[PDB]
Amino acid sequence: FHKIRNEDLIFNESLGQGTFTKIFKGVRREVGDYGQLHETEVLLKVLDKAHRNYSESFFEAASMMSKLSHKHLVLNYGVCVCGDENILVQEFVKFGSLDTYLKKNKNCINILWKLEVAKQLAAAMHFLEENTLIHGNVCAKNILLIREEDRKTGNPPFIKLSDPGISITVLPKDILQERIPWVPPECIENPKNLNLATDKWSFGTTLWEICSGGDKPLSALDSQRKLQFYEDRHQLPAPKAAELANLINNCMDYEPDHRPSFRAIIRDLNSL
Ligand SMILES: NC(=O)Nc1sc(-c2ccccc2)cc1C(N)=O
Repeated sequence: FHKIRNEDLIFNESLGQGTFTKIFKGVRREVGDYGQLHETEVLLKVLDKAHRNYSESFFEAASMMSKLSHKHLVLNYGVCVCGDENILVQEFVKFGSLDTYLKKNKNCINILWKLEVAKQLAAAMHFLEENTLIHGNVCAKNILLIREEDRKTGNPPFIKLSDPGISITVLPKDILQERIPWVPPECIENPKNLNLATDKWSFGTTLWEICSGGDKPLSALDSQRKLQFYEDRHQLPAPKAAELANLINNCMDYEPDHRPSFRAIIRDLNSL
């Protein structure tokens, strides 16, 4: 990672929290192309000092997103490790994360919007699958809306996939259980089972989010009941707008080897 000096970063408003992290809008002072000075809006992701022992996994998550370059993958600008800080500096996305956007805009998001976003997410995941690169935490909170839909210009929405955060392979078991049904059953059984098939299951859960207007699947179940949901081999209920429910369930296959390739997922989406 490129090293960014603390003196070149300004922290502004809080944008929320992730697992052992706090996120802020900020400004980065930098020399850009042609030697021009810029004050660039950035996303500042800060690892909690209490959890500094996760720094390796924290940065490895972002390293994963920068191994490859792709129009649907969030840009990392660098890191700031001055003083006692562990900070990831990323591109700032004006419209924020997709979970919040879905909850706030539930009434004006139709089937075609959901289908377009699903196709773009599947394109990003196909690129990762072709590169045999595991993401490990696909969810609407890790999808960023770059551009809103604009029917006046026919322009679709445009999304990017953000980094997965600290890996489920090192997180405490209680956090993994609270992350059911994004974390697949085989990873509840053994977090070292993390594999490309993991991301197919979590993609299914994320499509359910996209189709459910901000709702979180199984939110009414406490951790013990989420575990039993997997033990009883249940599937999620179909979203009220159920156009993608069969795809969701085919992706959330309890047999990892039976989950469809992202090429097949894309073909299915294109058939609708
Ligand atoms: N890369 C990036 O910008 N990530 C962003 S921006 C954002 C946001 C923006 C405006 C109002 C409220 C929240 C949230 C998050 C996130 N969860 O990552």
